[PDB]
Amino acid sequence: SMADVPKELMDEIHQLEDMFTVDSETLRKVVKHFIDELNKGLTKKGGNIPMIPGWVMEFPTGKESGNYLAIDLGGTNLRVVLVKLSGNHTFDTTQSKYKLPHDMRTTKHQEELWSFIADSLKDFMVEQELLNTDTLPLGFTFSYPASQNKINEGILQRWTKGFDIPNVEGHDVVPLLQNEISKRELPIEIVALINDTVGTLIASYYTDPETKMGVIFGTGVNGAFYDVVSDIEKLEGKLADDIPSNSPMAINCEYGSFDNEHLVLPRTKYDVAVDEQSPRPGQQAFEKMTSGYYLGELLRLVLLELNEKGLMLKDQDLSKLKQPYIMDTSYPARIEDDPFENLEDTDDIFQKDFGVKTTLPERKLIRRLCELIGTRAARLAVCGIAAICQKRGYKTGHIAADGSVYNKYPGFKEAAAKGLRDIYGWTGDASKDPITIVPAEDGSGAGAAVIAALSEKRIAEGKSLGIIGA
Ligand SMILES: OC[C@H]1O[C@@H](O)[C@H](O)[C@@H](O)[C@@H]1O
Repeated sequence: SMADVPKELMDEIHQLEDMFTVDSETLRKVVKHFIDELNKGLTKKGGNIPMIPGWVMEFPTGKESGNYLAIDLGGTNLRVVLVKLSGNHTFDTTQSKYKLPHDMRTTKHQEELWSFIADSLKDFMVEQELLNTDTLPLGFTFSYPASQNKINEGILQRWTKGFDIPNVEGHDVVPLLQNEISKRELPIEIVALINDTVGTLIASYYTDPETKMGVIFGTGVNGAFYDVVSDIEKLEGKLADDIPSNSPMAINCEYGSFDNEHLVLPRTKYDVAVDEQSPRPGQQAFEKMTSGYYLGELLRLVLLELNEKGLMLKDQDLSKLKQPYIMDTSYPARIEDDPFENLEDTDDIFQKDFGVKTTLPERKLIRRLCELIGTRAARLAVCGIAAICQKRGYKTGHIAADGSVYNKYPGFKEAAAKGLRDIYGWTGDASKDPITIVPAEDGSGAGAAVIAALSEKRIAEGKSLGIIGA
C-alpha cells in the first residue's frame, strides 16, 4: 500500500498519476483525429500516416496449398521458416532460428546483413535437404518502414527498433537480398516483401474469418487491415483492370508516425524529453509513447529528473542509469511483476544491474510509475484499433494481436481491453464486447507463406501485384 510513504513522495506520485492518466474523453479525442489522419494518409497530398499498400487483394480461403519459405528479420535473431500449406485450413511449419551477431543491428558494413541472411538460408536448405529442384517462393517479412509500389519491393524509409545500418535507407531491400541469393545459386525467389502487421492480419484471417485487423504491440507498434481499393484515392488511375474498385487491399498503416505534428496526444515533459534525445526527433510520436522500445527510457528519465531534484536516490551513483536506453521494457515488466511486499525483486535489480540502493518507499514510487506508463501505453495503443474499426464500419470483429509487450507485459492485455471499452462506452461482462482482442496467428511465419501463396497465384494468372509500370 502507501501507508508508509513520506509526504514529499506522495505529492510526486500524485502528480505523476495526474499526467500519466488518460481518461475516456481524451481517448475519444485522440481517436477522432486518428480517423482524419487515416483518411488523409490515403490521399495524394498524404499525411504523417504512410498508409502503405500491402498488395494483398484477396482474403485467404484455406484452399491455399504449396511449399513456401518465409524469413523474418527481428532485432534479436533471424528466423527462417518452411511452410507446407496443406489446404486443410491449417499448416505444417519447419523452422530455424539464427542468432544475430553482436554489432549486426548496428554494423557499418551493410553487406554483412544480407550476406548473413543468405548464408543462413543455405544452411536451412542443406539441413532440410530441399536443395534439389522448383524455385521456392520466398516471403520476406521486413517490419520496418518501407514504401512499396508492388509486393516484391521494399524501399527502406528509416530504421527503427534499435537498428542503425549506414547505406540501406532509401534503397530497395529486395534486390539487395535477391542478388545475394543468386550469387550462391540458391533455388529461391523473393515473391513478396511483407510487413509483420500484414502477415499477422492474413495468418489470423486464415484461421479466423472474423479477423478485422492485425496489430502489433511489440518493440514497435503498428496495425494492418483490409480496405477497399476504391477508398485508396492515391492509387487512382495507377492500377490495371485486374484490380477492380471493389477489391480488398491490405493496408500497412505505419501509424506509429501518427500525430508527429503534436496536436492531440497528451505528451508530457518526459515524453518531449524522450523525443528530443532520440536518434530522430519529431518522428514516431505515437510509437514513442506506446512502444516497448521507449517504455524503459521513460522510466529512466523520470528517475533521473526526480533525482536531480533532491527527492529520490539521494547520494547514490547513477553512473549506470545515465546511459540512454540501458533500461528496456523487461525492467518495467519485472518491477510490475514483483510479488513481494517489500518489492524485493525490484531491490535486487537496481543493486545487481545499476548498483543503486533504494528505500521501500522509493520502490513504492518506482512501481506505481511502471504501472502508470504501462497502462497509458495500453490505453493509447488501442486508439488505432478503434480508429480503424470506425473509419471502416466494423461493428463487430476480432483484432489479431501479437508483440512482446502484448504477450509478456503483466496486465497489458487487461489494460488494452479496458481502454477499448472506455472508448466505445461498453458496459457489462466483457463477453458482450462486439469487438475483442484475440491472440494472433504466426504472422511473420505462416502469414508470409500464405501471402507468397496468394502472390504466386496471381503471377500464374498473369495478374498484377503493383502499380502500372512499377
Ligand atoms: O514491429 C512492429 C512495427 O514496428 C515499427 O517500428 C515498424 O515501423 C513497423 O513496420 C512494424 O510493423
